[PDB]
Amino acid sequence: LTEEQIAEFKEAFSLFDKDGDGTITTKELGTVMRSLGQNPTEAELQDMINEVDADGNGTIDFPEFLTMMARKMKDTDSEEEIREAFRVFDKDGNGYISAAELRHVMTNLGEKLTDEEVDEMIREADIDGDGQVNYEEFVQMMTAK
Amino acid sequence: GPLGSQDLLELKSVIKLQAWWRGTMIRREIGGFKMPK
Repeated sequence: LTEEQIAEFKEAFSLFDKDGDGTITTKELGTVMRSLGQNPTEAELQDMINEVDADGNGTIDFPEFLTMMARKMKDTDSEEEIREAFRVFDKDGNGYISAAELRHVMTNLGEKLTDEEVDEMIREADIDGDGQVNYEEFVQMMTAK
Repeated sequence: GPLGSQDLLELKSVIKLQAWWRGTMIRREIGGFKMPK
């Protein structure tokens, strides 16, 4: 990545480096990567943590962090990828999913969301307050700068 | 044997949504999360 970009990863990394020793820890890794646009799964995050912990020390320096950020990095049109994933659950194929159904699948399949996590999703997704989620508009709003 | 088509698609797709939602709450400071100063 560009010098400007790496400076951006470094700025983020350094924000979570509590005492300026040039390391963060496994307890900050997910948050830093997310803050920079990554969406690791829970299993992926745990495996990156396991990599760090392989030597029984839980700290991560900047080159190690860049290595983990870059590894199998896969660019796409992210908003579209997410819209497509929602479309899988659009059972009547109409651009909408009910708030109840979205809550159900998000908490009963896969890396299930906690009640706190899904409560926020539904609060953000149903902007017309009508029990329905227009997922294209939801993803647009969540991707805005 | 394998999952059926829709069940496999749903498994793959819900995990994408979960991971994206967890990332989104950090980026947008939703649900109590705030970046360090």
